[PDB]
This record gives sequence, structure tokens and C-alpha cells, in this order.
Amino acid sequence: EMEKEFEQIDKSGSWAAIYQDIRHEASDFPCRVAKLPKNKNRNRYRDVSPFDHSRIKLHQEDNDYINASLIKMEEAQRSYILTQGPLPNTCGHFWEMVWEQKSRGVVMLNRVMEKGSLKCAQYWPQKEEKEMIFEDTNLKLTLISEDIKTYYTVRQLELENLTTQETREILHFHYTTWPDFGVPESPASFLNFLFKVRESGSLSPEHGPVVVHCSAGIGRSGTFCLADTCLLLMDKRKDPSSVDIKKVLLDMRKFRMGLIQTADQLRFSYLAVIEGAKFIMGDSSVQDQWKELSHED
Ligand SMILES: O=C(O)C(=O)Nc1sc2c(c1C(=O)O)CCOC2
Repeated sequence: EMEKEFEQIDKSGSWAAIYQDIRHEASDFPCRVAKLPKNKNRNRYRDVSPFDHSRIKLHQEDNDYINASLIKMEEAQRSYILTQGPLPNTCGHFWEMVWEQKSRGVVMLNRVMEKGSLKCAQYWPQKEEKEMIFEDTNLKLTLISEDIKTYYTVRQLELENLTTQETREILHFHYTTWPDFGVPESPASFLNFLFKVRESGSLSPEHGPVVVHCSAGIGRSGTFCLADTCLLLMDKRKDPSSVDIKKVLLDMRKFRMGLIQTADQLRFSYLAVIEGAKFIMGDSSVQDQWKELSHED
């Protein structure tokens, strides 16, 4: 079990070296388009880029570049798009991505402001009466409503492709108390948020991949995707002991660099997957306990 692994790791206390090891083994593939001079103002961090092979291409003639990747989990049969927090010049690209890729959900794990700094553009309308038009990629976006909980909010957004006037509804799941380079307050509130995204239908192979972002699209997003895929993998077979957590993080880092930013986020992933296995293994009663524990209202 991952659970025995956990206990070994904790008792020796070697999370850092374990994480060190993941970092040393992770793949390294080129990011030449991300590094082209034209794309400088499209990347938020110099040292966080999409790999060329897995990047998302915009369906524009101009410049198809966005800092986003498709994480395509073959065995689990689930994909996500991981991306950075949109910059002020790329919010139009971000929604073009959502449109072209046919996503139904956007999972945001950061606040706009963190640690004194602007981690992300305000890329969605905070009120119904004030829509956003993105003239560059010709899209319009309206808040339809939202559902504010103590640690998270769910918005319903209407996205319109102005050119054809086709519209779609996007669900936005905003986790607002997961610290940059930190962990959730607990596995319970993490799982509570994750199962809310799952319940909503957005992960569900009739839609495009869910878009997951934090500020860089690697630390908080990798943690979220790692726990989700681990639980999925375990569901298809009903076999916890077939899931190798480190190795699934390593399959994911084939598609985007840097997924999971610290050893305690790695450690939090084992906690999350070990708690969530109770639900996958057929005690659905823990779901309701997570919700209590989480203090959602
Ligand atoms: O938002 C996250 O969870 C995340 O991965 N962020 C990251 S990863 C990363 C940075 C940041 C940041 O927010 O400043 C700054 C550059 O180094 C790597």
C-alpha cells in the first residue's frame, strides 16, 4: 500500500529526498516555442513553460501560443489542461483556449492577489451587469450566478463566440484558501472541493478537458490533478494497491514540467488519495463527513 509507503516515509522522515528524486527523474523536453522572442509577454514566469510536444495551440493564424499543456492520462482515461494564471494580455487567449478545446469546467486554485502580489488577471466578470468582451479573440463572457462558500465559490459563466453567436456554459470552481506553495487546510476540504468538481459533470469525457490553473499551472494544479487521477485509476479496478503515486506524478510530468512544487504538497497528495480511497472503495458516507469537516457554509 501507498499507506505503508507513507508511513515508511514519515518515520524515516524523507519526504524531501523522495521529492528530490521525483524532481531528478522527471522528463525534460524542449520548450522552443515558449522561448521564442515573440512569446515573452505571454509567459508569467521565465522558468515555467509548456513543452512543445504537449502545449495547447490556439486556432489563430497570428500567434497560436499560450502557456498551457494537455496532460493526457492514457491509463486513467482523463485529460486536463494545465495553465498559468492568465496575464492581462492573454485573458482573450485563455477563453479562446476554453472555446476551442470545448471545456465545460475551469478549476482555479489561487487568488488574484497572493503574498502581496498579483498572481493572476481578473479574467472573469465579478458581476452580472458588467460582462467582459475580449475583442482580440472575439468572445464575450457573463457571470450568470455564483455560489459562495467559506473556502470556495462556484460560478456559472456564459461564454459566447461572438462570431457565430454560439454560447456555452462554463462552470468555474474557485478554491480561495489554498496558499501559494502550500497545502489545503485539510484532506477533507480538498476532497470536498474535488468531489464538487466531479459531481458537476465537468470531468466527464463528453466535454473537452477541464482547465486547471493556479498562478504558474504547476504546484497547486499538479497536486489537484495527481489526487484526482490516482482516485480514478483506483476506481476502474477497485484496487488501491495497484496505484503507484510517485509513478503517476512522473507520467504527468511527461506533459508539463514541475507538477507539484514542494515535498509537503507531495505528502499532501498521499493524504488526499489515502482518505479518498475510502469513498472509491464503497463507503460513500465519508463524502458527507468531508463536507461537515470542511465547514463549507
Ligand atoms: O500557483 C502555484 O501553485 C504555483 O505552482 N506557482 C509557482 S511555481 C513557480 C513559481 C510560482 C508562483 O506562484 O510564484 C514562481 C517561479 O518558480 C516556479
